[PDB]
Amino acid sequence: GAAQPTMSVWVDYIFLDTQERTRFAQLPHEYLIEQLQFTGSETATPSATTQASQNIRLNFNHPTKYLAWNFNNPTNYGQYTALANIPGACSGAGTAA
Amino acid sequence: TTQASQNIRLNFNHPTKYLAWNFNNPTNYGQYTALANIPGACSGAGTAAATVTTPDYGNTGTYNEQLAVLDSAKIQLNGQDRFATRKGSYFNKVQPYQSIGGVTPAGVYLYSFALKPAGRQPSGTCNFSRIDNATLSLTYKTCSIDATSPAAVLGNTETVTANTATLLTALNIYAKNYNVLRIMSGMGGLAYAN
Amino acid sequence: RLSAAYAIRAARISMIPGGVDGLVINYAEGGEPAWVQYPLKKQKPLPNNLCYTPTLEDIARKREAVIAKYTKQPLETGTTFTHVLNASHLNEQYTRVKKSALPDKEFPIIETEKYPEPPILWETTIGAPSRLFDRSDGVKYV
Amino acid sequence: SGGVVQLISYGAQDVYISGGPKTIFKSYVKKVNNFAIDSVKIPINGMGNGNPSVLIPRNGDLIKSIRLEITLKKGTGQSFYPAEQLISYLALKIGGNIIQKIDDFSNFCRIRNELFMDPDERHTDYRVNNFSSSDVVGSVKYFFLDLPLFFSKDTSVALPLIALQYHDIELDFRFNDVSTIQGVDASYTPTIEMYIDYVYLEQQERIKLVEKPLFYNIEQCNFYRKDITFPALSSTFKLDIPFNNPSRFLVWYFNTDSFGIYNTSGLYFNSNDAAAPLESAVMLLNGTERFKSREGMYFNCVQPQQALGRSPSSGIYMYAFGEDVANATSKGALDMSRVNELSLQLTTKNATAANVYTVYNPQETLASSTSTYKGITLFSTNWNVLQVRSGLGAVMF
Amino acid sequence: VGFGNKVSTQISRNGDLITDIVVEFVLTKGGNGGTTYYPAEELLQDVELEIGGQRIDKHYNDWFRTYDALFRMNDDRYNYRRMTDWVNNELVGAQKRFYVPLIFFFNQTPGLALPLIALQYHEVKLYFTLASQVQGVNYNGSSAIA
Amino acid sequence: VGFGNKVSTQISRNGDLITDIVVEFVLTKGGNGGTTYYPAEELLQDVELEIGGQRIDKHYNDWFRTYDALFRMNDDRYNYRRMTDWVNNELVGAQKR
Amino acid sequence: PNWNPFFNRSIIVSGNLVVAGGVIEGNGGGLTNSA
Amino acid sequence: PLNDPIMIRTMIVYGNLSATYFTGNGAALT
Amino acid sequence: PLNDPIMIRTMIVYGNLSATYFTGNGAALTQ
Amino acid sequence: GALNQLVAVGKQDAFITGDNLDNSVWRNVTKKVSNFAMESIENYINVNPGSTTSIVVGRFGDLVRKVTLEITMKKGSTTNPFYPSEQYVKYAHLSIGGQIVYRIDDFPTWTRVHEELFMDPDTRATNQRVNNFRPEDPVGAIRKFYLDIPLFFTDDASKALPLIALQYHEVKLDVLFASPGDIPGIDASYTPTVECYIDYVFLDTPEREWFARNTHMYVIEQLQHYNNVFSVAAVEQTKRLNLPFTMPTRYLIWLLKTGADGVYTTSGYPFENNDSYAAIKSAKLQFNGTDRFSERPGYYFTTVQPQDAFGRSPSAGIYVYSFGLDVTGMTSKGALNFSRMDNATLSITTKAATAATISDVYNQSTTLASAITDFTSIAIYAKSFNVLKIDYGMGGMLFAN
Amino acid sequence: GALNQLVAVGKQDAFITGDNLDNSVWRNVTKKVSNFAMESIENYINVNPGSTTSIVVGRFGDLVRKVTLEITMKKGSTTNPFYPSEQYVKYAHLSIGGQIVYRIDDFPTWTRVHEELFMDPDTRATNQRVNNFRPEDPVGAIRKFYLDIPLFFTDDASKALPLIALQYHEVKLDVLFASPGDIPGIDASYTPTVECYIDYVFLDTPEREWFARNTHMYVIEQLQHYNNVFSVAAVEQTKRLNLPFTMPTRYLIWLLKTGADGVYTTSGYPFENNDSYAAIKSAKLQFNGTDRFSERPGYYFTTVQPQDAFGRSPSAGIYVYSFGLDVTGMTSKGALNFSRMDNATLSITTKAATAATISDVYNQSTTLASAITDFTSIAIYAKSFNVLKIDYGMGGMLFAN
Repeated sequence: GAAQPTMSVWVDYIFLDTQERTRFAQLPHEYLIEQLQFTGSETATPSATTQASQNIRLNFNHPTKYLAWNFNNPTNYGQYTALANIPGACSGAGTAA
Repeated sequence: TTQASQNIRLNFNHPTKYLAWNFNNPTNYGQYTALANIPGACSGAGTAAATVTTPDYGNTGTYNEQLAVLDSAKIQLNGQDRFATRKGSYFNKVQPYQSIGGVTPAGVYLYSFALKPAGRQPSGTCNFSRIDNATLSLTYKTCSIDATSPAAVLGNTETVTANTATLLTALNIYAKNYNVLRIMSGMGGLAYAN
Repeated sequence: RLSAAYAIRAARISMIPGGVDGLVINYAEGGEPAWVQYPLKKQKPLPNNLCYTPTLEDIARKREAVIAKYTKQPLETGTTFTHVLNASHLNEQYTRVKKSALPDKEFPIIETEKYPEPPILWETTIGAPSRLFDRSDGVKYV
Repeated sequence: SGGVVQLISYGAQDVYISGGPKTIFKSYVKKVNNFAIDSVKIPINGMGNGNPSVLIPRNGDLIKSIRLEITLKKGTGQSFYPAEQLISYLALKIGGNIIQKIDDFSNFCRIRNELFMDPDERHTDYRVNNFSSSDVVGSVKYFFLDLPLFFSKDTSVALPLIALQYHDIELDFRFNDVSTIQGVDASYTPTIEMYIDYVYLEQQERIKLVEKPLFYNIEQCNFYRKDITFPALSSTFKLDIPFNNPSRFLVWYFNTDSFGIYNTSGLYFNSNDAAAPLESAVMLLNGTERFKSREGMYFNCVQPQQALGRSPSSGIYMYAFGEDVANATSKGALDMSRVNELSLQLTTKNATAANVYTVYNPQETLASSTSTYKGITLFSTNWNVLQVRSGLGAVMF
Repeated sequence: VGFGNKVSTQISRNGDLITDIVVEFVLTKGGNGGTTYYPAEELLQDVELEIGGQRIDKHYNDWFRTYDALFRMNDDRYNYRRMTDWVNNELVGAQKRFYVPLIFFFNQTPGLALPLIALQYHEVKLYFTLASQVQGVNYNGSSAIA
Repeated sequence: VGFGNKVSTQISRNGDLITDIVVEFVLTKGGNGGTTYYPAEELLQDVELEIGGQRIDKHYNDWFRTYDALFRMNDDRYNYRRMTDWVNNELVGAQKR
Repeated sequence: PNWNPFFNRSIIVSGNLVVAGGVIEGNGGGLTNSA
Repeated sequence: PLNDPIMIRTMIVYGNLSATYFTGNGAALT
Repeated sequence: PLNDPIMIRTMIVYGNLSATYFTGNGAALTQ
Repeated sequence: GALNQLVAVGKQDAFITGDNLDNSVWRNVTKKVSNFAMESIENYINVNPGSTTSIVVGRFGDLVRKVTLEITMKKGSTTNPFYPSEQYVKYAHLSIGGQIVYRIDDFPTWTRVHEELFMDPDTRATNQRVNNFRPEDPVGAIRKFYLDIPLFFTDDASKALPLIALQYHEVKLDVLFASPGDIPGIDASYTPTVECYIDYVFLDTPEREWFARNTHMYVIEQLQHYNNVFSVAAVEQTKRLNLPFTMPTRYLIWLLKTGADGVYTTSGYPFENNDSYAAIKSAKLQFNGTDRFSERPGYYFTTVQPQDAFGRSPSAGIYVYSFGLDVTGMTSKGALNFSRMDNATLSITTKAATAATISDVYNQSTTLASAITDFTSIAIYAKSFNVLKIDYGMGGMLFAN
Repeated sequence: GALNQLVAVGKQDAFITGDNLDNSVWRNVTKKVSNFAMESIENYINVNPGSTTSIVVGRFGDLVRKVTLEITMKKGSTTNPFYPSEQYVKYAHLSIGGQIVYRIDDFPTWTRVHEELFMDPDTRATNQRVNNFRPEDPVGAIRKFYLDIPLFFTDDASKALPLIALQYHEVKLDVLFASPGDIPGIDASYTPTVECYIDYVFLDTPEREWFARNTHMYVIEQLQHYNNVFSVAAVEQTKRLNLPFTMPTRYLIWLLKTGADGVYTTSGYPFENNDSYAAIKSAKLQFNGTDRFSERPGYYFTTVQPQDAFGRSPSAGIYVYSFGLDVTGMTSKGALNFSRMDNATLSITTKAATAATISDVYNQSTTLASAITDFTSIAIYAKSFNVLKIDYGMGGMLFAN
């Protein structure tokens, strides 16, 4: 019985005065702007006795400000860490359930 | 079991204001709709003596779409549709609403080429002297409802009607034309004839 | 297998069309010099006949002329008033014309729009692949 | 010395048929201007509302093909070409002006594909429109229906979208409720998503492509249906042909109340002409006969065997006006704007007993015909000209 | 499209001018005769006209009812009732195709027809607000009709 | 509009410059308190910007979570979650914009 | 029309043969059909 | 191909049949 | 050579079927 | 996306990218052909009492491309017939101006070869649909079959008989129907009705005048037939068969038959792809005592040569070897001139006729079913080149044979 | 009758009809080619150690167009072997002048893909008749198999190896045959007999002399091969596969195999067309960190990409993406230059191993039978362009890689 979402996009528009509108409309412009580069990959995460190594090949271009990364359990949006029987770390944590 | 289609070939000429048509039971003048055991529609209607084969004549005309026999129609000119398919309820209500401004009873249909077909000043036309062929494509309702049961006649969907609609065996398509009457030296006649 | 000594006799007895001229014929018995060809006659009139009928582009032109004629002119005039009074008028015009003479050219919606701002070439770009600059693949080993 | 002998075995007989500069072992090449192709996933408007349509976004210079991805499930019903039967209508319009209109879509697609597709494309068509019988009930798979649009027949008549700068291209189409299919599998809202294949050209081709006017000699599809009450006796139907544009072939058949069934057999793919409804047909031009009436089997297999090579299932009948109906080049056509009267006379077969193997005469068909048949349909594929000038595209006639 | 939803449409430039626009609905009556009162007009609540994104005006649910009761007259008003309601004592389960003509400045007379041929740089569209509760179709008073 | 569907919006040039875009989603939960985690954020899993037929940028489900988890800070990030999650132990049937 | 109608002769099967409906024939075979 | 041996609604065979296993109801000779 | 058969997997037929004689291991249902 | 493919380019692309001229696959370079009409004019056929009937092609058009020979017959037995329309026809001789120019001898044999060699699955299956009728229909059912006669001019419209250019004489073909009651096995004492429908092309005056008046020379194919007795024994016997053929040929086909039915293998059935039912072990061609190639196995001629020549391999019993690299198109690409070589020979080695119950106890590679001893003859077909000259209203062959 | 359509014309017709110039359907123009002969010449194999076989192509003619590898084997067991003629071959490396110019690595895999992807029914059925021994024949039967080597010059005669133009160095093919008992699974330990037959074209003197002396640049295809170890699990795994390719390619193929047999699916049998037995969920092909297209389902790549390009679609487990729009003709129509895009990566997302059987518990669209955990590798093939320059009797590659 789950419902579909309702959605719409709200855009904040900026209206300029007469004089600068001419400048923006007629003159050439260049903007120095940001992009995101992303491809997914998979880890080799061992259970016991091993600390695995993995060399992941990177496919990036242009002047990069930073590289950030995370690990997830694909079944739960945002599960960055392991689940455990401690407060806030799993369902029912702290109880026999 | 089916909503039949029927291609009615038109034999009209000249610039016209409009095409109008009805589905008539030839034995009963003005019977353009199905007859059913609902108030005012049949002889004895509402009582055990009701019969759905004889209309309550003085109230032959009705405003009940469920007794109409036309489900949808389109006019096709030289093999190409002139407008997208509209339901029978459009031609009975919507077209005369914006074109005439009056109320037309169920079973009488109008499509106009004219902005003001009720007026005498020309308001647009369609010249059927230069169109090679035109067809009025009709889709009928499935006439599966037992006319004697008002529970079904007054409670069903727009795509079905009463079994008595099958008695509407005659189709009457009319075209409202233009011509010019010329008068000269005591004699006259039409400017155009086809 | 002819020796070219029999090139004409063969052409005659077998009723081969025209003459041997312009045809290639085998010669004697060996080193088959297959290049031996009899020159074709240029004084070779075509059969004289009246097999031609009006060409199709001329018919097409006539049919278009007919379409133009009846666009403006009537098909038949009910010339019932000829010497009647002064009524050169009152002769009904008959206008339904057979299909073959009707136009089938549709409205020139391309030419009537007259957009105030004429077309511009819709160029797009993903920029230059600058990682490939000063890296020609046309350089050869020497 | 086999090849040596074959070369020594020479003479005038060889000079007439071979020789000269032309050498197949010349090892020559042809080149084309560079291009690149990708598939852009685009949304469909109005899918759950009423009549959906798409506007083609400017993600490239030419449009070469559009196909629709439909995902749905198996539910024991055993249906044929679901991807086609979920769609009832498809049209393409340039600037609001319809230039290709497909009515009775599901049967059009099946028939056009069976007539023109060869064993490899037709078999794959099956594979991407149907289910795999081996699958578990409830399984879900992707369907990829290639839309039979006039510009997808041949790379070279791809829509010059860059050249249509002022009005856009809209594809309107309609869907059947999922439950409509006689063998419907499930009350499962199918996922329906469209992909459009865009072509990128080189810049110097974009310049001359927009600057000069374009004329494309293209196909148009059309449709006429006339419902009948099918006789027990071999009477003749008078089928008018209210069409205008020049055509290379026309296809007609007697339809039933289901999808894809064009004969009385009740098997789905019917190769057996015994269940075929048509005894014979003759086409008339200006009220006069073009040929002696030929039997339904002539139009069912002999004519397409010559014109296309491929024979449809029993019940589909075709007549050609040219020499090579599958070609991208016009190879003969009849001009329906100039012939005053066009009609096709169809004489149906006489009713006989069920258990169809039993039919004895070419003139006999099943008595089941009266119940199953609802009508006669006609398709005619016509030539017209798509003109593009200064940013505006339209059909000339 | 549905009860309480907001939808919109942009007018494809199929022709040169726009005049009558008619909104149609397919709807099933959830009650018996006399339970509904212009259910097609209640369902179609607000209509907002934009030309190129600039608002020209907005019609509201209650206005439609006022205009119909205030300016539309004689045969024209009854015909309208036929276009928006059940007028023949129809019973529960009946389904009908309803039409609700719009009344913007270009919807009543051709002399004010909207000139799309001259507005190629201002796309024209309509925003619609549909009712969450329609009397006799999904609610009877405030009671939901299952 | 629906779960698993792709939709787009054409940007009407109502103004001169365009800047902040905020997408509104209306969701009704079927779970209990603490059973959701940025449900409006995972809802938009692949959003991308084109200008004139070509891609400028492309963002993903976990990029939004990674970027907010990494680059957003303060009361500002709590407010962000207020906009994308249920933060008051809301019960089955609750609906939020 | 190919493979959807019936066969001429001599079907060799490397696996099982599965039917829903009925099979119209009889002969020696596996462990049964011989008593 | 001859690698999806799945049929719907019809079958008859003239010659002999050879197989490993089998299933279905029984109306068989001997 | 296109119809004449070599079955490499399980053949399935959803309907009445016939043949002259058979030859193979038997585990049918009814007999 | 895809635009990356066009920016990341360099010299390597110079060998695949074209010039700025219109050699691209778009901006179609439209080709156009003149307007024409076609009509199927029925031909009257004179009575055919198990004898020759002449079909005369009248001047009811400019070109004729194909001849459709329609036969209506009824099944008289429970045996399923094998191409009964082709078995009923025994031969067809085509003559121009009274001179025989094309012959199909032992007609059902050549057309079954032709269908397997030239027709694709859809064309092949369709040709069967209009010539065979094999559902389990009752005895006495009547069906019409539509048999196209494979004449030299039917394959490509451009070689259609240039009849308008032959003003002084007609063109006819003599078709003989030997018997319904001999080989089909489905006779019901019923004389089949035979009708012939042929097409005509009608050209407009510009080409019609040019074509009817100018001299023409068409390169055409001719079919040559030879047969001999070909028995097989229980030992690996050989045969050395003379090949009495003339003119350049593109290929030759030879087959072994039980000329009692359309069966070329010991299986007793058509379309057998198992070489265990075919006799030829190896073969070579020889010209003037010198060998064209090392002996190749029988299976090589049934499954390998066909791949280069046709893109299609017949069933066993039909053996083909090609001289050209393309034998189905219109352009000649290699041929051997049988008019210059005086002694052409086909040398065949067979397998031993010692095997029985082939599915169980067949020997390995040197035997075949002993049923081969019921084979009687070998037929050899070849397609040769000739030239049809049309000049001043008369046509004929340049090379008489 | 038909003449009605010929005369009933107008402007709409005249626009699309042709003029009276020589481009009409008829008026057959005779086409000629130079005089040449084809011969099939036995080429004796000097190498039989049960290891790498070197087959040197003798200069027995002017051009070599096709290579046929003839292998004799016996049916080792009851189970029907699956292309035993091609499984016996492990690779074929073609070299010219000592330089390796074409590599067919993991040979049965490329030929099975080649057959299912690029060959039609008539040639697929033939290729099986001479490679895929599955009739119900007795165990121990001996058959001769005739496989082709799919080298760059065997698709069109115009690219035939111009051996006469290679006066100083020869052409040789290195074929390694896998031990008979390693993979086929159906072998009698009977050592296969291997013979090679290839054809030669003989040109007549004018062209033969010109051709041998005229330096010519041949634009040819090359086959590039990549493989790696690949495994799947009970989760929807994703992997980045490196693509170490150079030179413009028209398409790229990858397949997921259980490299024990010719099986690419969970079925465990030679062929399957049901995507539910294949373990690929979706894929995209990426270059330089930027995506040419969004992830499309595994089924999309098996059927839609090759159908749009050339009709045909392979069995499941075989996935194809085309860079151009025509990959089977000789003209290059679209290619991606792998020498200009530095980082080429194939991104594959698999289906989860969750089901026991497909017919009982197959999930909606992202799982299949756990049998997929027996997958061992993904092989990738691509066809690139290069130039074979034959100059002063020596040959080699113009572009070094």
